[PDB]
Amino acid sequence: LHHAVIPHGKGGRSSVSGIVATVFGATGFLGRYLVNHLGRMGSQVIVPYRCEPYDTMHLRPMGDLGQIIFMDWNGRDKDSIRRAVEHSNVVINLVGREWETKNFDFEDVFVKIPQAIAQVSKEAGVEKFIHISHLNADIKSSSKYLRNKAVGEKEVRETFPEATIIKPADIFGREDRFLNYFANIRSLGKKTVKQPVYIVDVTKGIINAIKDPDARGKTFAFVGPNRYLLFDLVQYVFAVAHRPWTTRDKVERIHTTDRTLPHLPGLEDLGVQATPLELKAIEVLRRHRTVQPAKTV
Amino acid sequence: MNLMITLLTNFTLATLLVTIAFWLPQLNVYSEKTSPDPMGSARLPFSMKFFLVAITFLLFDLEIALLLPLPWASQTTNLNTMLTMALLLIFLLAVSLAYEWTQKGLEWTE
Ligand SMILES: NC(=O)C1=CN([C@@H]2O[C@H](COP(=O)(O)OP(=O)(O)OC[C@H]3O[C@@H](n4cnc5c(N)ncnc54)[C@H](OP(=O)(O)O)[C@@H]3O)[C@@H](O)[C@H]2O)C=CC1
Repeated sequence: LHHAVIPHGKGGRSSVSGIVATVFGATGFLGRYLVNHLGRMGSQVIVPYRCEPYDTMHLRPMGDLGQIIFMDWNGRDKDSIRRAVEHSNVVINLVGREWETKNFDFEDVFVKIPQAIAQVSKEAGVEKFIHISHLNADIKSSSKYLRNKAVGEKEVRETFPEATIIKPADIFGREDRFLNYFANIRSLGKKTVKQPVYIVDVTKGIINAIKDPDARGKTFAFVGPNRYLLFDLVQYVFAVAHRPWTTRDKVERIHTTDRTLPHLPGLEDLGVQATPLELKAIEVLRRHRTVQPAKTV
Repeated sequence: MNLMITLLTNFTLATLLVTIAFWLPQLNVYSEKTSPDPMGSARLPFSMKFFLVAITFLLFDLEIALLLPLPWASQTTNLNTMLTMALLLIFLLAVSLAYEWTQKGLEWTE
């Protein structure tokens, strides 16, 4: 263990955490709060960005001087990935799209980019890897999202055998596409059952998967405390928000019930207590509003 | 007919500029912002003085509504009566302003 990567300090901003992290997909919704939580410990956080450097401004107050290194990367360029991961001791993958674009489909985003990141991270000697799949990833699933994400989970497992794959159910926060989707929809009620998980709980889970040495080669399923139906959840979101872009793949995933996987460990096996929706839903939906809580199952 | 075509063209150009001014920066996919004044949460305090200047405007505007046909009124064959009633209307506007003065009506918006 190198001398510069021994932890020092009281775990604050100006400390050294010993985590040298590369966070792919950090310019989005999970990478925002993950780079916040890594930078408040004093971690060297490499943020490979694909977008305009204007869109990485909000990440810059999140750490101390020199602690975030922004560098360019293309997903179809293995040289840029090796140029980004060859100094890390943990790699976090957060590349995702709710929609398939002209240059990238669900296959390239969920299979080719994670497998190339995991393979180049294997041949660069990175000790830990954290892959972020979805809870409802299935080969025979109705949505192309979850099909390619189950295939990418399989490939990340087979090409980086000590990867820590984490399954969130449906993450809610201020910048989500779950509660803000339901609040701006003004699609229907079915027998779909969900248990959403709060983003700070997911982020503390990813930190505790970085730090715990027993999380290598495991698979985690991050779910919230309360299973809800779809209809009473959507009416609760319309009720808290004081209310009377979409695609068919998103609608088929909203109507996908959140599966229960008790054989996989969760937040409570990482020391994270899942915050319920009834503490944070007003924090999410206070922006939308110009209340009896929802029924559980 | 030409007047209505002109008004309709002006309204159409104004509506088109407003529609472009509300839709062209909404083409951007900038960011959805979270957590979107001197007085914080008080009600609006009613100022009597602003109501008084609005009512004084309305009454003097009615006196002006009486005053408007004078460029046609000078053309009459009863000029003594016309001149007397014209000076009498402007004098009644002056008496209304003088009474507004002398009863502290024009105070702190003088
Ligand atoms: N509720 C949720 O969001 C859930 C998410 N997940 C998974 O978590 C991860 C992150 O999700 P989330 O933050 O919410 O989604 P976002 O869309 O907000 O973030 C995706 C990130 O990946 C980047 N990215 C996307 N496509 C590409 C590409 N082709 N090449 C390079 N970079 C790319 C984006 O950068 P840029 O802006 O520059 O394009 C952004 O940094 C994904 O793997 C997703 O599958 C799992 C369960 C639930």
